[PDB]
Amino acid sequence: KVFGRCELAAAMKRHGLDNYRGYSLGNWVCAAKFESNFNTQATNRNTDGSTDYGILQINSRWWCNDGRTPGSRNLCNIPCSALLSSDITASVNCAKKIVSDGNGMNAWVAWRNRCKGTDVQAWIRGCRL
Ligand SMILES: [Cl-]
Repeated sequence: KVFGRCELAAAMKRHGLDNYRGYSLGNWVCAAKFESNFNTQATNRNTDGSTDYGILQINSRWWCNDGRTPGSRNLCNIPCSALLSSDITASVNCAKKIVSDGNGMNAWVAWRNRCKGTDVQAWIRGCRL
């Protein structure tokens, strides 16, 4: 599923991401835009052989099991395919664990490079929330 900007904002808010660990909703929408272009089915392979999955590009090296990343962990306790669902619940629940691990949203490279320090409120502008 390819979300609309405001559609995704409302889904994330309903799932408890607004101001989660101090990160306003606009940060999460911005991250999703540049990680996946709002596409729940996005996948990308990394150099080390791990793969990033879903709307927030969660890495199989640490967070999910895809059966093909030897010596990796599965900290969210889920198959990586669950992160590709049109229902964003699994992605959000796993993102909450990631952002709580000490490094905040800096875990997301596109957030650090393209959202951090910008006017992220612009990403939820005009939305009915
Ligand atoms: Cl933080």
